[PDB]
Amino acid sequence: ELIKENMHMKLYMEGTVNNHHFKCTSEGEGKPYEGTQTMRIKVVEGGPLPFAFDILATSFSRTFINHTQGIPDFWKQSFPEGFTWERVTTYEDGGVLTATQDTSLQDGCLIYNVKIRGVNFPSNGPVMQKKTLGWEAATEMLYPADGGLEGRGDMALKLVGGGHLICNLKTTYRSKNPAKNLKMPGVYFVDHRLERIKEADKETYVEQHEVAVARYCDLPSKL
Repeated sequence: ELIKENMHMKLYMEGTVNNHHFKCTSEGEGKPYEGTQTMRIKVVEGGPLPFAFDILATSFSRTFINHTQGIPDFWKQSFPEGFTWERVTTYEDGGVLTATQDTSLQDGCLIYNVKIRGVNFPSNGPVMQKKTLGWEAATEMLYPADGGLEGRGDMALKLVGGGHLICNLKTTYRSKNPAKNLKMPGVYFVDHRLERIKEADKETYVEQHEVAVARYCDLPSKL
């Protein structure tokens, strides 16, 4: 198909966090139908970054979600034309990271272009102090709205010394491919496990893995 059992990806990212401008690039592969992917990321401008790379983790891939139980795949269906997402992640200690993403498909490779802005991360907080240790697993809730698809869910950031810092993610997915052509779903969920596999040179190079599965709630129902 357009989306094969193996796919490669390329990414370009520019952003500014607390006044600090940077750029990243990356390349990866995955198995979109098994819901796995790996990305290898390099900071190419503004490095070393004065903030925890972890806050950028979710901005580097919706085509690699394994859809079970017959749930329509909002993302795989949007090709050839692809899709976009817009997100705001709000941290419980004041930090706000907004990101915009275009996903395209050209010459068989998925291309990601990302623009990011973070503001008000507190100076003595663990993001700017670089006292984080990656993300816990998480569940996302998805539902249709105003001609696109909305996601919601909290994530938990692990800290040095133990403990967690929580953020809430609000995401709008919009297909560039005309609505009538995609067969939407109702409410469903996607479980994610995003793990850092390697880093080098104070997070100038980072390798990430994600596995992701879309499913319904399996709990019995009285209705």
